[PDB]
Amino acid sequence: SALGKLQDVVNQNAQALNTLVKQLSSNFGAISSVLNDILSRLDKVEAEVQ
Amino acid sequence: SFVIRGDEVRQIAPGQTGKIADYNYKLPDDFTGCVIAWNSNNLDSKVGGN
Repeated sequence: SALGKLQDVVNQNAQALNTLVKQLSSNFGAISSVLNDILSRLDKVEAEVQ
Repeated sequence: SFVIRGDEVRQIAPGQTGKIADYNYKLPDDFTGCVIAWNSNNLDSKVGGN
């Protein structure tokens, strides 16, 4: 527990980089978060909106 | 310039799919322009069918 200042710097960079990856699973209001799922399910002019 | 039945006019638009759109006359996604249509039954129909 003495080395908490270095462990904190390891943990913050790992927790930021995992949060960046989990944001790929998010919809942001799109019909799906999987990019090929949109393109397989929707007509090309609407797929560009999603 | 061309002739079609009144039901088919909806296919004359950018990003459409259908028999007229895909096998007779296709418009691009960046189409900058106007689509003008009018009834021609008086010129283009004939007795027993034209």
